[PDB]
Parts: sequence; C-alpha cells; structure tokens
Amino acid sequence: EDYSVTLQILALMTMLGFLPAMVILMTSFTRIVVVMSILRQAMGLQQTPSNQVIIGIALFLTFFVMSPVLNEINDKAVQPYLNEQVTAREAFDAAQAPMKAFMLKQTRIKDLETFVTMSGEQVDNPEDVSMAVLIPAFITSELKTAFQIGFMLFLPFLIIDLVVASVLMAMGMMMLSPMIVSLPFKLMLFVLVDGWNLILSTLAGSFA
Amino acid sequence: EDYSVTLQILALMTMLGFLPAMVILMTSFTRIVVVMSILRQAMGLQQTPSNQVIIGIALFLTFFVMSPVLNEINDKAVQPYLNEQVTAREAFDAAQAPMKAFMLKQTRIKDLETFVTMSGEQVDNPEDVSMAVLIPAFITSELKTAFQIGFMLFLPFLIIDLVVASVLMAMGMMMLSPMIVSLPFKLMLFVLVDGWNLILSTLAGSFA
Amino acid sequence: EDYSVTLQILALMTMLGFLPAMVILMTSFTRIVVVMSILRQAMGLQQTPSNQVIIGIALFLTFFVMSPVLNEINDKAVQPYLNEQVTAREAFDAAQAPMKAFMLKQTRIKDLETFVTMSGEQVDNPEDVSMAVLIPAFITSELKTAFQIGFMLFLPFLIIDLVVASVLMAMGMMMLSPMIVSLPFKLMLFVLVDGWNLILSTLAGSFA
Amino acid sequence: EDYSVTLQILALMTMLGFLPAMVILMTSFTRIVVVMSILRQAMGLQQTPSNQVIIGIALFLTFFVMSPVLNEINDKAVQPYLNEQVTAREAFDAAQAPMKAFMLKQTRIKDLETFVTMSGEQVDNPEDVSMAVLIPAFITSELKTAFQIGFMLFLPFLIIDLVVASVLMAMGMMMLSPMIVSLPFKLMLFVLVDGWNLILSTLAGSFA
Amino acid sequence: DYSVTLQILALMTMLGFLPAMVILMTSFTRIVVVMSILRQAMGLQQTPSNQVIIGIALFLTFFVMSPVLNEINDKAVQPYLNEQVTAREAFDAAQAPMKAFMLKQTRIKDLETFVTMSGEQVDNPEDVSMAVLIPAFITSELKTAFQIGFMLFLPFLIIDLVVASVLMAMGMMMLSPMIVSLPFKLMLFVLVDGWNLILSTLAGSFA
Amino acid sequence: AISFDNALGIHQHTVGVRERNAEVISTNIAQANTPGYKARGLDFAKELQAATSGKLYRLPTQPDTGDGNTVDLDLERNLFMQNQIRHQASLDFLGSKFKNLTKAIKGE
Amino acid sequence: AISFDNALGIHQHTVGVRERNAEVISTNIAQANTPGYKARGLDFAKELQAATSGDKLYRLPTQPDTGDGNTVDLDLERNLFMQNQIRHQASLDFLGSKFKNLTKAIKGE
Amino acid sequence: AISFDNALGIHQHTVGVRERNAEVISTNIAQANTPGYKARGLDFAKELQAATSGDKLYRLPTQPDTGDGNTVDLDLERNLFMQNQIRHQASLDFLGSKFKNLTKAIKGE
Amino acid sequence: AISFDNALGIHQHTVGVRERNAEVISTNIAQANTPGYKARGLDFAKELQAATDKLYRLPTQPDTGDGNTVDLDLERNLFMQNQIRHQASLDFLGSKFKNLTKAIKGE
Amino acid sequence: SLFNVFNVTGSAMSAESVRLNTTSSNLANADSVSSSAKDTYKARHAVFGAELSDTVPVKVMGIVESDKPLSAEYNPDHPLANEEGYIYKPNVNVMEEMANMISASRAYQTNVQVADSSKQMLLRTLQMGQ
Amino acid sequence: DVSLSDVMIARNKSSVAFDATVQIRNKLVEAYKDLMNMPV
Amino acid sequence: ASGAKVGADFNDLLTKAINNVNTLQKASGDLQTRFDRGDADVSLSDVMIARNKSSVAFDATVQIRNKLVEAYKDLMNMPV
Amino acid sequence: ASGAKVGADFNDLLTKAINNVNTLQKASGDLQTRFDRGDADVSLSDVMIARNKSSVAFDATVQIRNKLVEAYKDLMNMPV
Amino acid sequence: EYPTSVVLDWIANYFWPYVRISSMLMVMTVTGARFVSPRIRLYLGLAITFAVMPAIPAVPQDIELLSFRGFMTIAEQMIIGIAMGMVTQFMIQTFVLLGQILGMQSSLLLGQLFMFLTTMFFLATDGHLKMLQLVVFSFKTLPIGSGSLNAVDFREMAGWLGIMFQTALSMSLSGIIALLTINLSFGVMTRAAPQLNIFSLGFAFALMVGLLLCWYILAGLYSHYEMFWTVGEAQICRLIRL
Repeated sequence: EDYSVTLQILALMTMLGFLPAMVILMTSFTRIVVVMSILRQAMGLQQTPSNQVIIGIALFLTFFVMSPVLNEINDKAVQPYLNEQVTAREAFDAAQAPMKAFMLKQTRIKDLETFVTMSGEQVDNPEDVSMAVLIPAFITSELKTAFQIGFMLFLPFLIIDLVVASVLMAMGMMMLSPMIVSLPFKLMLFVLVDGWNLILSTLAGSFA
Repeated sequence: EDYSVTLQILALMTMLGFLPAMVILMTSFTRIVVVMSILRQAMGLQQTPSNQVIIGIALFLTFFVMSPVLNEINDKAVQPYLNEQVTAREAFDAAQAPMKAFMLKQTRIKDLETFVTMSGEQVDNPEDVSMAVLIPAFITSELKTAFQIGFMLFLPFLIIDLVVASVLMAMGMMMLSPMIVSLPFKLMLFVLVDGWNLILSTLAGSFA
Repeated sequence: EDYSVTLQILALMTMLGFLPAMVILMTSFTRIVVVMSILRQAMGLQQTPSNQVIIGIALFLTFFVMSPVLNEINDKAVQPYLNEQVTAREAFDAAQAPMKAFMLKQTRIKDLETFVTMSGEQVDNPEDVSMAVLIPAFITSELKTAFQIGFMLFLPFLIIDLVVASVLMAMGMMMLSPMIVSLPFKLMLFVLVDGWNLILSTLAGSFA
Repeated sequence: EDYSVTLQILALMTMLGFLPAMVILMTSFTRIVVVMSILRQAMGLQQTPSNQVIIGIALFLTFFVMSPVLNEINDKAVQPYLNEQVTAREAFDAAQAPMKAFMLKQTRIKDLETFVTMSGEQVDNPEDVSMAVLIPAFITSELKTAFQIGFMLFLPFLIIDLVVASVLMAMGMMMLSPMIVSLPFKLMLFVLVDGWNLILSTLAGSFA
Repeated sequence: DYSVTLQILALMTMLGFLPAMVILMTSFTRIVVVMSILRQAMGLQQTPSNQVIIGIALFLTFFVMSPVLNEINDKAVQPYLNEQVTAREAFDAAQAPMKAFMLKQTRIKDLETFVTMSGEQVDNPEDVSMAVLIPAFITSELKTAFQIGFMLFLPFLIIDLVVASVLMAMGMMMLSPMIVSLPFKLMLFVLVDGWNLILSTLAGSFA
Repeated sequence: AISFDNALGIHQHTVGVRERNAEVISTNIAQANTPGYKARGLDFAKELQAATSGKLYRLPTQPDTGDGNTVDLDLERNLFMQNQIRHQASLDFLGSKFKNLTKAIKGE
Repeated sequence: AISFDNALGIHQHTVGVRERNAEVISTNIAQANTPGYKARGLDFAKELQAATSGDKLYRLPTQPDTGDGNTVDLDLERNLFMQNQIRHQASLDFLGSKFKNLTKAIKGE
Repeated sequence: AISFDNALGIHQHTVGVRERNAEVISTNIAQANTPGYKARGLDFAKELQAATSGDKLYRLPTQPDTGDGNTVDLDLERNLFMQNQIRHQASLDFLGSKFKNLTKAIKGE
Repeated sequence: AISFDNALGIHQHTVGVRERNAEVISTNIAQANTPGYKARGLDFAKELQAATDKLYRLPTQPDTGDGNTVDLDLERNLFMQNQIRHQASLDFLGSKFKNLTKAIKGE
Repeated sequence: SLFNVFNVTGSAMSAESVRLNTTSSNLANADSVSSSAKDTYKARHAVFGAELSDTVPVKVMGIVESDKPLSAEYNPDHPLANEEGYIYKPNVNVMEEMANMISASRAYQTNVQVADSSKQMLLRTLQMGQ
Repeated sequence: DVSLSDVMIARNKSSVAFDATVQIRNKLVEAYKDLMNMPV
Repeated sequence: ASGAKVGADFNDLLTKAINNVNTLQKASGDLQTRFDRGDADVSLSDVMIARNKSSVAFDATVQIRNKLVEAYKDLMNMPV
Repeated sequence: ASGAKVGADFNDLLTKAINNVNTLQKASGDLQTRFDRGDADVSLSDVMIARNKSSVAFDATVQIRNKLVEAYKDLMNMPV
Repeated sequence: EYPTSVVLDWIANYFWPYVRISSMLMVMTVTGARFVSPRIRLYLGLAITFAVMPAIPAVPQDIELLSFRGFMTIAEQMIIGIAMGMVTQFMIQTFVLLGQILGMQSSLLLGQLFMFLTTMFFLATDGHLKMLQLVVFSFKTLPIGSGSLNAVDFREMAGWLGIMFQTALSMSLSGIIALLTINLSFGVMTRAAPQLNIFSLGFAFALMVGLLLCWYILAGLYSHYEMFWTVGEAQICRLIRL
C-alpha cells in the first residue's frame, strides 16, 4: 500500500522542482515583498535598495515567521517518517496539514466563499477544504492585506512631502521642487525612529 | 480499427508537449493574464504583484472556470474510453467537442468571418469550423475582450490621477509630482472596494 | 540516376532539421512577427500580447497565407512523387518552383540587384536567379516592408500621445506623465476600430 | 611520405569538428555580425531583427565574400588532391595559402607587431607569420574595424534622437518619452535611405 | 613500476583533465575575467561573444605560458621518451616548473591565509604544497583580474557620467544616457587601440 | 518514391520462396522409401515471378529399382545444401535492407 | 524510508550466498577424487537468514562408496553448479535493476 | 588520394582470383577419372596482374598416365585445394579489415 | 617506456621460432627415407638469443646403410609438442593486444 | 579473496597433473628390471589431501610407493638374476594404470569447466547496475 | 576477505549516493536562483 | 577526527587496490614468459589461472575509473 | 623559451607520433600485400603481428583525438 | 572492511563541507559576480574545500547519504552559506545606496561608481580572505551534523534593512545637509526676481555642486567602510556562533 522507495524519491524531487512556487504562493513571501515594494516606492529612491537584497531579506523574514509551522511539520511528519514510525502516505498528509492551518490563519471568510463557489464543489467546514482552492484564496487575502499595510506605510511619507511642499510655497519660492528637499527629511525620520524595526514588528507579528 | 496502443501513447505524449500552447491559446489563461497586466500598470506599482504571482493566480482561475468543460471531457471521452466503450478515435472526438463549444461561446463572429475567408474554406454554420481556424479567432477575441475590461478598470484610477494633479495645480505647487501622492489613494480605493476579490469574481463570471 | 531510397530519406530528414530556418526566412512568419512587435511598441503595453501568443498567431497566419503555395507543392511535387510519375530529382525541383515564385513576388528589384552583383553571377532575368541569392534578398525586402507597415500603425497612437501631452501641458501640470493618461485611449482606439481583425487581415492581404 | 588513407580520413573529419571555430575566427562572419548588432542597437527596436535572421544574412554575406578564397582553395588544393597531382601535406599547404592571404589583407600592422613580439619570433616581412599568431591578430583587427563602421552608422540615429528630445523640451513637455516619439522616425530614415541594401553592400565592399 | 597496461590507463584518464588543468593552474583564468569585465564596461552585452573571448585567451595563455611548457617538455617529456626516467619521476618533474610559476604569481597574504586554513606548518613560502597553492593561486588571480578590470572600467564610467550630466543640464531628464553614451564608449576603446593595449599589458603582467 | 516494395526489392519474396523449396526437398527425402512417389521440384524463376506479381516432376537419371520411386537421395542432399546457403544469403540481404533503412530515418 | 536496505531488498544478501554456494560446489567437484572426503552441502535458507542479520551440513550419498570413502556424486554436483549459476545471474539482474531504478528516480532520466 | 582502389589494395582482387583457382582445382578433382582430360592450372601472378590492370595453363604430370590420357594427380589436387582455401580465408580477413578500418575512421569510434 | 617491445614481451618472437621448429620437423619426417640425410635439430635458446642454430641430432641407434639419422617416433612427438606450444604462444601474444586495446578504449 | 574458486580449481589441475605424470612413469617402467632386488622400480602413486580447519584446496602430500609385492619371474639367463634364477619386476598393474589415466583426464577437464564458468560469474558481477 | 560482489555493491551505492546529493543540491540552487531573479 | 583522515583513508584504499592489480598483472606476465621460454617447472593451468585473474583484476580497474570520470563529468555540469 | 620555439617543439612531438602511427600502418599494409600476392618468404605470424600493432596504434590515435576535441569543446562552450 | 564505508564517508566528508563553501561563493560579492564564469567559480570551490579539508572535523557517520535526514543536511548547509553571502551583498548595496542618495540629491549611475570602489575596498582589505576564514571557522564552531540557523538568526538578518538606511544616512548626512543648504541658499537669493526662477538653470547648478560634494564623500569614505565592515563581520560571527 505504501509507496515504494523509488516512487517516494520521485515525489521528493518533484516537490523540490516546485519549491519556488511553494515559497511565493503558500508561505508569507508574497506579503513581505509587496509591503517592502511599497516602502521602496514611497521613498524617493526608485531602484536604490535593489531587487536582490529585498528578496534576500524577505526570504530570511519568511524563514523566521514560518519557523513555527516548519518545526511543526518537522516534528509531526519528518520525525515519524525518519524513524519509520509511519508510512509515506500518512507522513505526506501530516506535513500538508500544518501548511493548510497556516493558510487558514491568513485568509478571510469572504475569499474562501468566492473560490469554493467558483470551484463548484460541496463543503461545510473550512478546515477540510482542498488545498487547490485554499491557495488562490490565501494569496488574494495576502495581496489585500499587503495593500492595507503598504497604504499605512505610505501615509507618513506623503505627510512629510506635503508639509515640505507647503512650507516652500508659503515662503514664496514657487520654483524649487519639493522632492529634493523632502528626501533627506524622509530618510532622517526613517532612521531616527528606527523605521525598519517597527515594520518588522508589524509584519512578522501580523501573521500570528 | 482504432489506433494501436503504441500510436495512442505517442499521440498523448505529443499533447503533453503542446500543453503550454493549449493553455495559452485554447483556454481562459490569456484574458485573465492581460487584465491583470493592465490593472497592475493602471496603478503606480510597476511590478509589485510580480509576474509569478500573477500567472499563479491566473492558473488557478483558468482551472476553476474550465472545470465544467474539463468534467465534460472526463464524463464523455475519458471514462467511456477507460471502460472500453468507445473507439480511441471516437474518444478523441468526444474530448474535442466540448472544447470547441466553449471556445465558440467566447468568440466574436467577426473573428470567425475573417479567418474563414483567410483559410478559404466554404463553411456556413459557425459550429463545424476547424480548430486551425477557431483557435486564432478565439485568441483574437480574448485579447479584444481583455482590452475592454482593462479600459473599464483603468478609468477610476485615471479619475484619481487627474483629481490629485488638479488639486495640486490649484494650490500652485506645480513642481510637486502628482504620481507619488496619487498612489496611496489608488491603493486606498482598490482596498476599500475589495478589488482583488471583486476582479477575480468578475473574471470568473466573465466566461459565460 | 534517380536517388536511392536510403538517400531520399536522408534528404527528407535533412529538410526537417532546417524547417525552423525556412519558416523565419522563406515564409511570411518574419514580416508578421515584426509588425506585431512594432504595433505592441506603439501601444503603451510592452509585454501584454506576450511573445508566445504573438508567435502563435504568426504561425497560424503563415499557415493560412502559405496555403496556396503548399497546395501547389502538394499537387505539383508530392502527388506525382507518391504515384511514381516523377523521379526524386524532378519532385524536389517541382517543389522548389512554387516556393521560389512566392519569394520572387514579394521581393524588391534593388535587393535582388544588390545580391546579384555581390554573388558575381551572370543573371539575365529575375525569375531565374539562384536560391542562394534569393533568400537573403527576400528576407531583406520583408524587413523593409515590415517597417513601412509598422510606421503606419505607429502614427495613430503617436498622435494620441501628442494630443494628451499638450492638453495636460496647457492646464499647467508639467509633472504628470502623459503615458499613463494616454494608455486607456490607446487601448480604446485599438478596440472600437477592431484592431486585432483589421491588422491581421491587412497583413494577410499584404501578400496578394 | 604520404599519409595512409585511414589517417587522411581521420584528419579531414577533424576539420569538420573545428568548422565553427574557423567561421567565427578566420572568416568575415565576425565583422558582419558585430556591425548589424550595433546597427540594431542604434535603432529603437531591441530585438526585432532577431539573432537567427542576423546570423542568416551574415552566413549568406560571408559565403559571397569568401567565394574567391574558396574557389582558389578548390582550384589549387582540392582539384590536385582529387586528381593525385599533389600529396596530402602539399594539398593542406595549398589550401592554407589563400586563407592566409585573406586574413593578412584585412589586418592591421600594429596588431601583427603586437603579436609577433609576444610570441617571440623573427619577422622581416608580413608573409612569414605562422597561422597561430595570425588568427588572434586578425580578429582584433576585425573588431576595431567593426566598431568604427558601427560608430558611423550610429551617428545619424543619434542626431534624430537629440533633435526630437530637444523639440519636446522646447514646448516644455519633459515627461513625454523621446524614445517612443522617435522610433517611427528612426525606422522611416532606415526605409527611405534603404539601409538594408547599402549597409550590406558596404560590409561586402569593406572586405574588398 | 606500474605495468604497461596500467600506465596507459593513467595517462588516458588525465588526458581528459586537461581543461581542468588549464582553468586553475595557467593564465587562462586572469585573461578571461579581464575580458569579461571589459565586455561589461562597454554598452555591448555579448558582441565579442563567449567563443571569441575564449579563443583569444587560449592563444594568449599559450604565448605567455610558453616558458612553462618549454621546461616541462625538456625536463619531463624528453627524459620519459628516452627511458631516462620513470613514470612517477617524470610526473613530478612536470609539477615543479608549473608549481614555480603559480607560486610567483600569487599574493603573500593569500598564501598566509591558506596555510592557516589548511592547518599545515610550513616555514617558508617556497615550500608550500600544491594542494594549498592551487586555491591560493586562483584566489589571488581573481583579485588581480578584478583590480585590473575595474580600472579599465573607470574611463568608460567617466564618459557615462559626463554625457548623463550634460543631458540632465538641459532638462532632458527622460533621454536615456546609456544609448547616447554607447557610440562614445566604443570610440574611446578604438582610439586608444584598446584591443592591443590590454593584451600587451596582460601578457607583460605575468612575471 | 519511398516504399517497402522499392526499398526491399525482390528480397522480401525470395526468402519466402526458398522456404517453400526447403519443404519440397524435405518431402522428397522423407518419401524416398515410399513406392510410387515421384520426386517433385520447384522452379525458382517461375515461383519468384508469381510471388512478385500476384510442383514439376523431376526426371530420373536412372530407372527405379522396381518400387516406382524416382527420388534420388544424393541429389536431394545436394539441392537442400545449396538452398540452405542461398536462403541465408537472402536473409542477409533482406535483413540489411531494414537496417540501412533504419539508419537513414534515424541519422546514426 | 528512502534507504538502500529498503530499496535493494534481499537481492544484495542473496548474491553473496550464491557465490558462497558456488565455492562449496566447486570444492566438492575438485575434491571428488580425494578418498575419505565427505561432500559438503549448504542450506540457502539458513545462510540467507544469517546474512540478513549478522552448522556443517553433509550430503547423503545415493550409493555406497567403492572403498575410498568419498561421497561426492559428481553427476549431482554439476547439476547443482549449473542451477546455482543461473539463479546467481538472476540475482545480479535483480540487484542491478535496483540501482538503475534508484538512479533513474533521483535524476528523472 | 582517398579512394577504394588505394584503400582496399590488391585484396579486392585476390579473393576473386582464389575463388577462380578453387573452381579450377575442384573441376580437376571431379574429372579425375575422365580419360583424355588434362589437369588445368591457373597462374596466380598472371591472373592477379590481369585483374589489377584490365586462359588456364596445363599442369605437367610427374608420372605417365596408365593409358587413359588423364593427367590429374588427385594426390596433388587435394593439397592445392587445401592451400588455396586457407589463403582464400586469409585474403578475406585482410579485405574485411580494410572496410572496418575505413568505417571506424569515418565514424570516429 | 610504453613501447610495443615491452608491451608484447618475448611472445612476439616465440611464435616465429615455433614456426621454424615446425618446418624443421616437417623436413625430418619427409627426408626420413632419403639416404645420407642427417636429421636437423633447432636450438631454442639460439633463437632466444637472436631475438634479444640448425644443429644435428645424434642418433640413439645405428643406421642400416642409409646414413639417415631420423627417428620417426621422436619426430612425431616433437611435432606434437611444438604444435601445442605454438597455440599457447598465439594465446599469450593475442591477449597482449586484447588487454592493450581495452586499456586505450576503456571498454 | 576475489578468486577463491580459481585457487581450488587450479589446485585440482596441479593435483591431477601429478597423478598423470605418476601414471606415465609407472607404464614406462613396467618392464624395467634394473638391478638388485630392492632398487627395482615400484609403482608410485600421489596422495591427495584436504585440510578442513568456504573452500578446501587439494594438496598433494608426496609420492608413495605401492605395497604390492614385486612380480617375480624365473629367468636364469638374464645376467642381473639371482641364485634361483629370478628377476623381480615392478609391481605395475596395467589395468589400474588405464583406469587412473581415464579418471585423471576426465577429472582434470571437469575442473577446467568449473574454473572457466567461475570467470563468467565474475565477469557478470562487473556488469551489475549497468 | 572481500569479493567482487562487495566491491560492485560499494561502487553502486557510492554512485547512487553521489548522484542523489548532486541533484538535490542542483534543485535547491536552481530554486534559489529563481527567487533571486524576480521583479520586486 | 578530521576530514583529511577520511580522505587519506580513501586514498590508501585506492592505492592498495592499484598495487594489488599491478601485482597480479606482473605475476601473470612472469608466469606467461616463464612457460613461453620453455621452463618445465611451470604448468599451463597455473599460467591460465594467472592471466585469468589479471584480466579480471584489470577489468575491475577499468570499471572504477569510468565511474570516477563519469561522476566528475556529472559534477562539472552543475549549477553554481 | 619563446612561443614559436615551444609551438614548433610540441608540433615536432605531435608529428613524430603521427609519423610513428603512419609507419606502423604502412608496414602492416606492406606485409599484408606481400603475403597476399604469394611471396613465399613472408610468414602469417609477421602479417598478423604487424596488423595487430597498427590497429592498436590507430585506436590510440582516434581516442587521443576524441580527448583533444572534447577538451577543446569544453573550453569553447563554457559559460563565460 | 566493507568498501562501502570508506567511499561513502569521503563523499559525505567532502561534498557537505563543499556545499556550504560553494553556497557562500555564489552569493558572495566577488566570487558570485556575473563576470566570472560558473566553471571558474566551481573549480575555486572545489580547490578551497580540498585545501581546507584537514581543518574540517569529520562529519557524523549516523546520517546516511541516501536518506531524508541527509537531504535536510544539504539544505541547511546552503542556508549557512547564503547567510554569509547576503551579508557581503548588504554592505556593497549599502554603498550603492550611498551613491544613489547622493546622485538623487545631486539632481541626477553614481551608485556604480561607489559599487566599483567598494568592491576595490573589499578586495584591497582582503575581505575575501576573511570570509573564507570565517566559513572554515564555521565548520569548527558550527558542526555540519547538529546545527543550523535558528529563528533569531533569521530575524537578525531580516533587520539589516534598517542597518542599510542608518549607515547610508550616517555617511551622507554631512553632504546631504550641504546639498540642501546651498540649494536653499540659491533659491532664497534668486527669489527676489521671479523672472529668473531655476528650472533647468537650477538643474545645472545642483548637479555641479552634487558632483563636487561626491568628491568630498570619496575623500573620507574609507573610514566609514572600516566601521561598517566591523558591524558586518560581528553579525557573521554571530551567525556561526563564534
């Protein structure tokens, strides 16, 4: 009944091939990158942080926030499987469940309702919905949540820029572009409040 | 005299080889991808949603909206074939028929008219046209339909952009860039209108 | 005299290897490919039609526009060949003539004159030039003809961009990018004119 | 002492292995590709001419300009070798001499001086250097010559880009992209000047 | 000594490691990196192409390392063909000319770092084992290639800054400076006879 | 044109005919002791032509001993030996036709 | 799972036992003419069990010896050696296919 | 210089000549008892030269015939047939290697 | 090193000596009846030295007026031994190239 | 270790070779009266041995003379006779030498087959996993 | 003390183990390179 | 324990095997030439045994060499 | 120690091996054609020894060429 | 012995240390550059692992090469290597951040000028040698068998974005104030006549001063790099628990 060693290896290599998809569609990678995309866009820098470090910080942030779920998968699924306590079929299910639970904690009821009706299936409990339908609902909630956080992050930088523009216009110099003057002020206020540490607390802790 | 088992396998392996072509031309993938592309460019974000996430969302959406035709293929061409009830040649026709019907429901008669004349075949009824003629007509109709939906979603973001520019020009701060201030309002409108759930629901309901 | 069966297979299997080369050099694939790229550049979207879709439409159209040539190849070459009415030598020459006639009809005299003087051969009439001197000339003329058609399509979108840019400048907002504002109107112009049917019909009709 | 038939077959079957190296190093294929590569970058289109079409035209061009050397090889080395007039080594030397004359004709002295000193051999006349020291000197000369030709062709398109960008700044519309509003004029200049014929003619002319 | 059948198998096997020997023991590494860095310096991305870059390096690594091949031939190849030396002694006789060349073309600091990492006690630089000299050689040659290559980058970066500032002076903020700088980047390289200048210095750089 | 009738030649039919000729010789050897049996031969030229586009009696060298049997056993052995040699050659020719045919369609 | 034991099975221990049996059978054939030598037998089931996790059996003669005392029936020894070689070839094919399938899955080729 | 004549040497002609010699020897063995039949012999040097760049001789008897006129020494004919058969096979091995050497040079394997 | 002289050993010369030895024994058997012929023997060590001769055999029994010193019992045994050893030399020298080719090709 | 069968089969080949040499000497000296009555040739026979302390090699433990009494013949004409005109001859029995010749040759060639087949098993082992 | 079966099994086990670790390393690196080359 | 000890242990295993194969090849060569020169103390059976073992021993050497090269060729074609 | 000097030296080394292979093949062919034409003073052993030498020599020439061509392709096709 | 143990251990004792070394190189500033070919980088990783092998302790024999536990070991060796590599990328891109903030404030590619010079700083200060010394030290204090980056290491590495801005602002604070005060002074001084304005005339003035200030920035940039490297090196040792 249990999959043979040859077939289990084939399944293992298959999931490694789809590993980039699982990061950007099932884990918290999508929300972090979108929020960090807003932060770069909000400040006057266009490509200054560069794409490489943002993804690298996002990957490390995901491993931080996915550590509880990854450890739960390790304990429940990997440990019985390594010790040959359980078969491969049930070990795979034991690993799938923590991922499903985490995606439910970061989704909305309205999003699930739309896709479960879209799939044209019958279900009564959100806890046993197929992962094929949970994934589109999860990322849709993630994109909406990220836009909410990004909108809140965009407001203080908009506040600073509007104040500087008003001050320059009030002083009478209708000739100077507000962006050049406002950029150091936005950066200074981003540093002396330790903005990134605050963003870490409101982003890593946003999942719970 | 159905195709021999060796030829039947050779045909099926060829269809898997053209699987990207079938998805990107014969399915709903193209229209969803284009509409998402227009929406992303409509806002101030260049590639914040990222290309992999956009295609990932579209792949799940195009699978859900085509579940009815996928089931019809299974219930009329796969199960009779596996139960040894239909000739393999008949089963291939039974699978192609629902796919042709679905593509005809989402095509424009002008697209059929120009391609039928282009192919130079004397066919009158708009149901017995070849797949060689139907597929270019279908993909042409999907591109035009996506542009119409893309323009529809673009207008509210154009309204916000003009209002912000007009208000800034009213105060005489012509040097201030309207795009930096416009973006948080574009995120604001799209999130309190529940845009992500709304657009994917409309795209799902569009194919009918 | 007549090539042996083993040699006939070797020659035929050789031409399958050069099939991609003959498509992009000796058919209508290149001109249609270039025009869509210029048409895509004219509109604000740079990757919305998608390379795979554009090549897919180009492959379908080049099948429709080369059908008179292919049918002549079938009738003149293959049918006498399969019925053992002509040798392998005559069949290959009979297949080359309709293909050469198609390329001669779409070429330019000056391009033919340029390569004839370069090849150092004594040619009395264009309708008997060698194949090696026609292929570079045919692809040269197709590229030039493609640019002329692309310039025709570029102007209407350029006019819209110029119109909207000047209107925004008249109202005093010199910081709002005309590209964002112009994009919805560029898409609409391509829609209510039925661009995806008008452009393709002209491209197919440009070889008649 | 002429080599055995088995060695001679093994010797010229190795030449087929090194055939791609000869084209990219000892022939005119290098300069023609570079000039058309720079020409493509001069116009707004990024990859419209495509790499395969560029190589295809280059292969036809390098075949037409190397015909005198190929004819000389056949009429000095191949024919005596097939007719048992000379041995294998004499045929090999007779084939190399026209090839060396072509590389030395289109090379630079300083490039020859640079490489003869590094190798460390006595030279009193240009026609005494080994092919091992002529190949790197020839390709260096071709790259410099190709860059000079590319610079000339680039200038007229640079003038158009400066004019169209300056005119837009004259009206005061800085946000409008010069690149989009300059592509139709860059393409049209290449048309009415008939670039695809004279540029290839100059490349053929430059080698003789 | 090893039997005739075995020592034929030995040379046949290491005949396939010839690309491995070239990359990490001779001057192929430094030239390719400098060529690659200079290729990125101009606006052209792959105009020189990889095959031409390699072909120039292969010719250069033969002319420059020609003294190394001379010593190996006369000290290892010649004695072996005259039966004046055995298989192992001939192989050792070939390592010494190549180990000497690699030792003199590395940095003290890198060798000091590697002997510490390798955990072997060696009192003088000229007695280090080849197992630790090979990584030390390529690490130092990488630093040399990067330092040489980026200095060649500087004149082409000067042109970019000049043209970009000039375009921004007139308010033409949307014109991309890279397309304007590209014709002038090529001209600077051809006016200074770049393809001869870099190769002459690269050849003379080794010892 | 490319077809098996032009690629295989007559070797597709020759192999079959020689198998029949083996049976004809075999039934002659078995019936050597049966009185009243007349040795029968097969005309290869005529049989091959019939197969391509679609049982004679052998004359005795000496009178029979009285049984009525005209089977010369030493002649049958000689004919069977030659037929077996040429049958192997026919297989060699016909088999090589397919192998050279496969090499062309595969390119190596 | 995913281990060489669970993947190869008993085809790795069986090969060793089959080679052990061939050494025993060849010994009986060589020692056929030695007087007083008693034919040696091997139990495959016990040997396989010992190999998987980790005594002298003699073969009863079919007929009395002619006086020397040697109970080696060379007719039987050849038959057993022929059988042992065939089953050993199958075991190599069985064990060899275990590695090929493992390599096929880990590389998708 | 690459041509079949240069690559196959004289071995493409020797096989046919030794086949001819076998026929000449065989008809001497078969016609040993026919009276009036003179044993025939084929000169190898002449026949090979004729084949290379484009008429069987008579064999002198070592002893007089016994009154039938037949000069076939069946003792000698067997010896020549055996020698020709061995030399025919040796030429086949030489000629066969000529094609194999060409094939491995062309295919590089 | 790595030369045919060392790869083949002395097996390249032994095959030739066994052919010469077989020729001499064939001569002795044929000339057994011709009077006055003295049996010829070949010394193996001499051709060994020639690699890195044609002696006479002293009879064990007197002649019978012929003067022929050929013992047909001895010649048959010496021809049988030489033929057996000749095949072994072919096997030894033949396997020298088979191992040599396997080393070069690796297969 | 890798060639245990070869050491056993090869030992049999060397063992059975000695028995054939001993048989040849017995038949070639069946009529050698020699001199005296104690220096007379006697039939020799090899002794095979197997030390069973896997594989048990066969080792020849020396040549042993037969214990059969010498064949006496009355011949008061041979100058090497004795007081009673008797010449003692070797105790070689032709029938037992013929049987040994048959037994030695067949057993020797049987071990050739085992040794030859043992190499095939080793060659097939190298093809495992290929 | 060792036989060809042990040598061949050791060779096959080493080949399978080496092929296993290389491919998994390749898969993970390709996954890393895909993540790095994405539009932020 | 360090990783060099494992590497040295692996190196000594390969060196020991090569010496064992070389010992068999030289042993077979001497027995072949001893019987070929005409020495009467050498048996054809022992010679055939000697060259059988050397041939098998070298064939094992070839198989290990090919696997090592294939692994290295596999190794160099990897993302890095 | 000049580029031309070493280039000539390795060319001399390379052409010496090619001439050595050519000598073996010509000698093998010469022995075959003399024995095949009927020369009495040519032994089959000399013919077979020579043609075995040529096969081994030519086999090494092809294998060495394959190593050099593969090595050349490896350096030219590397992802610079 | 059974030869399986000897051959398997060496592959386990070599590839696993190599994976960590190779993974650091592909993310490293210099060895992970686009100029070098993968083949040269591959040989460098092979040569470094072979040379530093004596200093690497023997890996535990409990974990099998073909097992899921061994598969996890390969992944966690890469994570350690990428952690060191990302730190080096963080420093260089922070200088790229320093270049672009000055360029943006200069009314304006300037990041490349700082990126190239910072790469020279990395090479001249033997930064590559120190990283190689760090990874071999990681083998000692952070064994291959038991040990991997914990959650705290991920959070510390994720917090380096704030390190970028704080360090970049600290380097440019003196210059950015100078850029603002001269532009504000130019604005107020020419505000008397609204006919002149600045627009493009202000573009020319701003960029000339901005380039001049970058000349001042390069004059004292080395000291900032030395302090920055100490912060980064301390983070790396924290990851490897040294």
